[PDB]
Amino acid sequence: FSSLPSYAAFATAQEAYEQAVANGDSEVVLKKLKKSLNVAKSEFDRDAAMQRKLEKMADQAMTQMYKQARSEDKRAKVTSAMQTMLFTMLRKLDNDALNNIINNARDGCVPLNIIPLTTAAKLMVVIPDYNTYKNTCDGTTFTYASALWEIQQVVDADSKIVQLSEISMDNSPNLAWPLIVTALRA
Amino acid sequence: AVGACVLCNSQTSLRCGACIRRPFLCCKCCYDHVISTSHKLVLSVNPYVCNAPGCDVTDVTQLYLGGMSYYCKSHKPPISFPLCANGQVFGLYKNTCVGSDNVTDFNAIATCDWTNAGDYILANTCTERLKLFAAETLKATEETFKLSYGIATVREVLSDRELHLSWEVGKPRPPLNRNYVFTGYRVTKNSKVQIGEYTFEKGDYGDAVVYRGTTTYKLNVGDYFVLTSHTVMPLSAPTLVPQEHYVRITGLYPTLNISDEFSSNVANYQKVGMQKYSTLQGPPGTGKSHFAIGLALYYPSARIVYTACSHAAVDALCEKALKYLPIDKCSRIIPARARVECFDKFKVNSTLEQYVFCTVNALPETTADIVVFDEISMATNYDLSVVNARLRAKHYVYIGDPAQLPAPRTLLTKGTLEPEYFNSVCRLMKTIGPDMFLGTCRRCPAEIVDTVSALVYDNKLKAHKDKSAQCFKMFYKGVITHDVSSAINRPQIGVVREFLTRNPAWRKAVFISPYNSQNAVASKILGLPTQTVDSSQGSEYDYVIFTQTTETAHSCNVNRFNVAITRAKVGILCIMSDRDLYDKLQFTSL
Amino acid sequence: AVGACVLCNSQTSLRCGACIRRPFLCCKCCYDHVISTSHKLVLSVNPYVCNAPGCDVTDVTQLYLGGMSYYCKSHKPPISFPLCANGQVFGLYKNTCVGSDNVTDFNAIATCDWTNAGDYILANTCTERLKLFAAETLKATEETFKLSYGIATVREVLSDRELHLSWEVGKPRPPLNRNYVFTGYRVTKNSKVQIGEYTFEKGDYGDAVVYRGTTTYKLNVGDYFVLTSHTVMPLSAPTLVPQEHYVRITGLYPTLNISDEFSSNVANYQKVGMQKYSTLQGPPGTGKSHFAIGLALYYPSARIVYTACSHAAVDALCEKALKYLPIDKCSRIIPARARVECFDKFKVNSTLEQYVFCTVNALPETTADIVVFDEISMATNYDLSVVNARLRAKHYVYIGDPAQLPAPRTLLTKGTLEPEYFNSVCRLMKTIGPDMFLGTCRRCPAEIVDTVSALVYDNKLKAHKDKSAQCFKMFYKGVITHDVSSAINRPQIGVVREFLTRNPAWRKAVFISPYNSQNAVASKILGLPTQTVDSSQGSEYDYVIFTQTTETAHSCNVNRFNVAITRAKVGILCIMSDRDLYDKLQFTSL
Amino acid sequence: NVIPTITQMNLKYAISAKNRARTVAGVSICSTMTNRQFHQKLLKSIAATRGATVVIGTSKFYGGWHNMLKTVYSDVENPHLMGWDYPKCDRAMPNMLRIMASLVLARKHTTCCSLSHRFYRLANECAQVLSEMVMCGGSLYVKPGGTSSGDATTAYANSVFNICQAVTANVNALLSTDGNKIADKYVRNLQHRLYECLYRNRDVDTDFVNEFYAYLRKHFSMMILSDDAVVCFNSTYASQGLVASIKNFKSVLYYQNNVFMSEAKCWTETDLTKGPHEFCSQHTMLVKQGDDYVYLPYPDPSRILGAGCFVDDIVKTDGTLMIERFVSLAIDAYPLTKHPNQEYADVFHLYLQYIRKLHDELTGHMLDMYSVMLTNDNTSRYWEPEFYEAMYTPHT
RNA sequence: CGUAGCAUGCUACGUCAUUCUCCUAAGAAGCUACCCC
RNA sequence: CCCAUGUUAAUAGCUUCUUAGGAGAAUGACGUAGCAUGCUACG
Ligand SMILES: Nc1ncnc2c1ncn2[C@@H]1O[C@H](COP(=O)(O)OP(=O)(O)O)[C@@H](O)[C@H]1O
Ligand SMILES: Nc1ncnc2c1ncn2[C@@H]1O[C@H](COP(=O)(O)OP(=O)(O)O)[C@@H](O)[C@H]1O
Ligand SMILES: [Mg+2]
Ligand SMILES: [Mg+2]
Ligand SMILES: [Zn+2]
Ligand SMILES: [Zn+2]
Ligand SMILES: [Zn+2]
Ligand SMILES: [Zn+2]
Ligand SMILES: [Zn+2]
Ligand SMILES: [Zn+2]
Repeated sequence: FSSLPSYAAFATAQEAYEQAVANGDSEVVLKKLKKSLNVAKSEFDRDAAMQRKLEKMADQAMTQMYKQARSEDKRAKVTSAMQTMLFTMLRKLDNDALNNIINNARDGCVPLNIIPLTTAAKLMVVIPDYNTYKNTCDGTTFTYASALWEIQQVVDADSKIVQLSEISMDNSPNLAWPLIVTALRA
Repeated sequence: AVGACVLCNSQTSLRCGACIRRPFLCCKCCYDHVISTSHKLVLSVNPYVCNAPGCDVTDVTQLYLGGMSYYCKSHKPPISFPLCANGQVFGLYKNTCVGSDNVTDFNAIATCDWTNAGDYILANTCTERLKLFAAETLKATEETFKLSYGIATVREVLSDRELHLSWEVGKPRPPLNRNYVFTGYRVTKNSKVQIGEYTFEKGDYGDAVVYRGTTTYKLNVGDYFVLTSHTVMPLSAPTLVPQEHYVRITGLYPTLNISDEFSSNVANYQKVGMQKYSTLQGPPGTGKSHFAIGLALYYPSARIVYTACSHAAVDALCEKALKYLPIDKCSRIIPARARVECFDKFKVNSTLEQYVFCTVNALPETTADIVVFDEISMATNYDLSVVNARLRAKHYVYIGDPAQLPAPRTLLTKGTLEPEYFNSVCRLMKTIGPDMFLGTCRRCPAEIVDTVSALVYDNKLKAHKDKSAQCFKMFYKGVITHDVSSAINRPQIGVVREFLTRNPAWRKAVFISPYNSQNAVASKILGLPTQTVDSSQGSEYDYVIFTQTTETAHSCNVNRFNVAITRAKVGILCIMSDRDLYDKLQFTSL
Repeated sequence: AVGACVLCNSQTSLRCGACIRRPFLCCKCCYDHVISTSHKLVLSVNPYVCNAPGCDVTDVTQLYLGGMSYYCKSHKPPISFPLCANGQVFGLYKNTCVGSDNVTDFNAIATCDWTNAGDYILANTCTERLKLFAAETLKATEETFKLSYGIATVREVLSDRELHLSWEVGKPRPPLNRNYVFTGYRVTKNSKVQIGEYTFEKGDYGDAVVYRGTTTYKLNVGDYFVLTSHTVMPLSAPTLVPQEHYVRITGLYPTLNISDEFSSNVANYQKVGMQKYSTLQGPPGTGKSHFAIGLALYYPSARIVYTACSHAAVDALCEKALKYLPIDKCSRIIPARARVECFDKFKVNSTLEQYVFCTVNALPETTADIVVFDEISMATNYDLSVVNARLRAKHYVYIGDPAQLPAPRTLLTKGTLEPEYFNSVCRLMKTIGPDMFLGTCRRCPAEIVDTVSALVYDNKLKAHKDKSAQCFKMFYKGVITHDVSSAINRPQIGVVREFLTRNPAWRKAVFISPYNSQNAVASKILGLPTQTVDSSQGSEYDYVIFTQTTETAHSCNVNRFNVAITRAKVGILCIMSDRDLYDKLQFTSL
Repeated sequence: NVIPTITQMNLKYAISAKNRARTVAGVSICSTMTNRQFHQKLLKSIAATRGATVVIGTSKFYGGWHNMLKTVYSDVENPHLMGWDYPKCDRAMPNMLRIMASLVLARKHTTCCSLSHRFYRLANECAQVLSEMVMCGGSLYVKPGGTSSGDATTAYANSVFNICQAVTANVNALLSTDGNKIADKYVRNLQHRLYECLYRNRDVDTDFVNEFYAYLRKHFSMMILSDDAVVCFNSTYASQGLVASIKNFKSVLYYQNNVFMSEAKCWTETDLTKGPHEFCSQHTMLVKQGDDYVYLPYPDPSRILGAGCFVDDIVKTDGTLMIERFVSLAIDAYPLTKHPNQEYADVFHLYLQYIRKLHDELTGHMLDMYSVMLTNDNTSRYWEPEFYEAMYTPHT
């Protein structure tokens, strides 16, 4: 704006016109300097409007560039997090029995609903009340999915460990119900 | 994608895209770099190209930002801002880019093609970030030069293992050795699938190639092999961690009275316990590697990673450890490929063990105690950055000798490298002196060490041995073959095979000739165990048969000859070609 | 940021920024404060400065609001409103700011520099909010005075633990003791990183400093240590919770027939159960701390937090509890730093236990039952506010004696503090009398308590003991050293080391001299367990060796001498300096 | 390809009239990001066409309810309004009808994609909506069927299912008549051709399908919002049995939806000057606006008070922040003004007086907190009934 | 009477400032339908 | 001349507010073309 020479031309037109008015210059010279003041004001105003629109455009584009940089920086973070989750879930895979059943399959395609059922090392039974607990995992060992499981832990709703000797019919109401019982494959 | 400038470490989002390695640059640094060199392509979060589809103008000196895109002057929108302006180039964090006056070194590093010795000495006297960037772009240039090799189309299949090949004319044929791999292609007008990874060896007789493939597909005439290139990944860790002296030994627990032979090294063990990192320089065969073994013994409560640049060097380190260190804490990690023969006596590929041995490139990302880098002269700043990025540790020892032969640096061809610019650690050794220093040869007899004290080593050795009269010289020339630019001397091999009987104690001698093709040839005619000079330098043998093939710049370098001869534990017969080199040492005449 | 006025508790958003502690102020109060004192900087939600960039005028008496910013008269916009106007200063909630006439006390508190006794007595007779504000700004002034200490640059490293230092001239050198910490700096033309936190001790011989560092970095010549200051955080809770008498005991369940020795204290236990808070004043060694132990026994169903200002005082409380209370419900919480030696016999750092012992500053934010504050005289209103902010409880007991030595108050140097202005609780004790009172010494023999009844205590003690003939006096002067303005008397230490044998029962005696440097010196020459007088006052010993170093205003205060002598369970030898103080007590002559 | 897709099940937190927990199934972005792309053109063409049977996207404001209720009465003979309600609609819907909905909603792709592309889109919809893995509180279960309430095409798939049940009830009612009692000789021929086109004819018969669909839109004019239906069925035809009464819908829901729609929750209005009893949970009443009579939708006048007194977030308790919330509630509850009952009518004046008091106390607090009132305060129309009455006028 | 020049007034077009209206995009906050009776 | 201390979905509708762009209108300043009137030089 003020850095442009059009502002300087406006300033010198103003100076010349003010000097002519102070000196009481003739009407023809005063009209010529009024024309100079007008054309300087118009040119400088055009320059100022163009400069303002230029600054608006530049700070719109830098805003867009900040937004795109943030987007491309979030994409890389999500890709890294997704690869981390996939490789950790790979690390948890029980690569002996799972590989055995896959190499035992027809084309190597086993339905997903039997991938845990034959390879999962941990079995979380969830039991809503004592009447079911008597008929599903009574004792320290029970049979489910044609394999023998042994109780390792029994927790209640608020995750406070309950020993297996406290699950009795008379002691049933005092327990915090459904009991997540975690067992291991044997 | 934002980051830090590789010249002033300011926040920025520009990348000078004309560079092969594509480094970040601050705004002021990017302007000073694109104003001077021919680098005229800047990548912001989206590339600076004329977004008008009917244009191809990429130079950042004339591109104008309009709306939300960029245009040349011809497609300039009514409202537009010039990018290259008032000493800067428009980009993110424009107001906080502190400029730097070090743009000349960065221009010279990113512009030069790594051919003359000036580029390398510029790559070792610059700042830390410039050190890393120069090493990374040097590795990238090596990879791209590897990419420019020819394509090997077969002509016929000689046997199930023997193949007859022909390389495409117009591009130089890569030499045949175990390092270079190829991917095969089967063109049947469709289905150009990778048929396997093949490693090639020159045959015993005739223009024949013995191939070893990952796959077992039968080769046909139409299959052609193309060399594979490895994408060099960027590095972050500094070349040297900042030294921080400690008042007392930390992270270590010394053991009283470890042994009697390690008596003179106790003070140096305490010094290594003191400093954060330390350097040990000594003449060859002076216990530098065995010092690291005694260092492991002196601090038995330290999970030590021995790592080395070479392969047989780390294997010899494993052998020395098995000689001294208790076996059942040592492991030797080999890579997944492992196309070269490793040392199979420790529990292979056991990262969790206490005494872990590895090559630099195969190091696993781990925490550790004191880590010993072996043969620093063989390694470049890429290797030091890798070992300092993958192994986070509480003590670093760097052992090696500047007088030995350095890394190959295949790009370098004109001029010779001074020792002190081999890498950062060798510069440390030749600037302020080694932190520990021990020179007296416990390896070689008196005559060989006397000759090597008349050689490049200005006479300083005081070796504790006597003349065993087991050092022999020859002079005859021999014939050159120039197989793949790796010469083979058949009559010299024939004379060695002739000798071979008159002194039966040399039937267990080990063959030494750099010349990998001649090294492979020696495995057939006489069948002695053999080793090239570069994969040597860290092992030793009782009897050594050294054969100088050609009077070239390669096998007449004084460092290479010295490191070839000084592996002789009890004796060496060297058959020489150069009159001056043969006359410069004092063995028997023959 | 809105809040409540610290003078009238009206809603407001002004902060008189010239104050070091930056308190909130209502509009009328802010005008009355900036019109009188030199406080001419008011912070609203944005600071009242001339927002014209070419100006620096900050006084609120002449600033005019225009548009959405503020300007001076020179950059005044065409439309502007004067801020300081018609008895108010413009700010939020302008119509609901009820003024206050207490602005004189607030002016005097926030203006005075905490040097004369008038400021302190103004800090204890004002309102509650003014009490809190005065204590907080006093702590802030102490911190800023701590910040004005010198910088210790080393000259050479004597040993792995011994260092030779030099303090920067022009600022007074801080004294060397365990409380003051330093941060080290390594200036190598770059990378001014905190190299560690170091605590310094004066050496046994010579101008030497023994340093103990968190880090193990080896010191070099260029490293310099700078004292660290703690940012004093604002407090909210009142100094004293409002008393509310109860008709019957609530939150407690008394136990019949607790013991026979606690028989006379049953009524006081019931009184503590009755009131919300209560105060117990008694002469030293009259069971005041042991009363709290019997109080814990009398209400075994009460989660009791014992807290104390000192460290060895709370340790002696722990020891008394272990003597009487059952052990496996008591814990002793030490801070994360814990640079001073604590008492390690209870389960350390167990907040969840029933009988929790702690220092005031290390208290955890918790609910509790009846909480016993020990040695209230040692604590200031900041401590009472802290203990009343972190521990929410149903009964409060404050036990301690106004006659003992108060908090140090290092800022105070001219004039002497009357006892009744020590803090709020001591003012409560000396205004309306203690809620419980018991005077008869169960600690000291007859002669010492008779002397202390001839001392500051106007004769009231009726101690139940007889003259054990174990109280001894000396008169000789000794030599002064003035190490760090903490004097050491080497010949007096030598005479004590001389004595030491003629009466072997004093080889388990405990050394008493305030004089922390002399206390550290006593640990070397004769090796007796030692304790300064201030970290005393709550513990007791069978034989006490007390050494008066210098006839200064510090170690001749009658309170300090009384609290030093009255720790003698069976006997004390005091070597005196002042003729009048020595003649004022009746021990053996020697 | 096929992308199996976990969908989480969360519990909705919103005001409701009965204590059973409501669950909403959040479908993973891997399925939404393609279902939107495949279906968006149709799902925007349906929600931008006014005056059809699937009225989704016809605003109930701006005289839009009266246009709905006049495009229902599409010149039927002796109208009676009927409404049904599928019990457990989004859980007991058989898998076959979900496949049917996803086919009729994907018949438009006759040109853009090939056949196998359409089939793999059908398999992806039936693996990411119909029979998927439901993550229900830290555990993957298998959902046996029934549409999840959270995919891209939920309300429109339910609309297609609803029209399928309506037409199936009509087909059953037209077939199951005695045949010799159907005196209207055109209708008997229609039944005799309906049986042939159903069972004795393997390929389509577009002449007869067009004739029967014209029959349905002449005597069974319908209005659908995803399961909320209003039917304007001719009374004489229902009494004779030539059109689906309620009992036919009970039978059709019995043998096709596997539930029992008890006749205590499907209403029938024998008049028209009172409108449908309950459509879209907003009752309908006939008011006099300007010079003419228009239908107005008014909500259950207790739900508005329940939305006022209870707020799901504690910052909405403050009141003076939320005037732009009571404005919306008053807009929704304005038609209670003209209800003949008075205690209903007082709710709108309660909200008006409460907005006025809220703004009075807001300017009180913004005159105490600052020192100057707001400059351009434009809340003087929210407490005037003229704004809310303009909200239900046919101009815009 | 005409040409050239000057002054004044009146129309057409361009630049700037202010106001008003409409739409399109983007964003933020909220409600209802949904869910159950 | 010095001594205490660190804890919760999809779709749809609607209301309000902000920003950006476009279009149109109105008023005013300023500038270039056209029209008219008047003054001067020349024919
Ligand atoms: N103090 C010693 N006593 C006995 N043998 C030694 C001693 N010092 C070194 N040696 C021998 O010298 C050899 C030097 O080996 P090494 O350190 O591998 O040499 P370089 O470092 O040159 O490769 C070792 O094999 C070791 O047996
Ligand atoms: N009734 C009593 N019977 C026996 N000993 C008592 C009795 N009262 C007090 N004492 C003894 O007097 C000492 C006073 O200790 P303490 O309360 O710590 O004194 P102070 O409060 O002055 O620090 C206790 O150690 C206790 O053994
Ligand atoms: Mg070695
Ligand atoms: Mg006490
Ligand atoms: Zn570049
Ligand atoms: Zn830079
Ligand atoms: Zn272009
Ligand atoms: Zn102030
Ligand atoms: Zn006030
Ligand atoms: Zn100013």
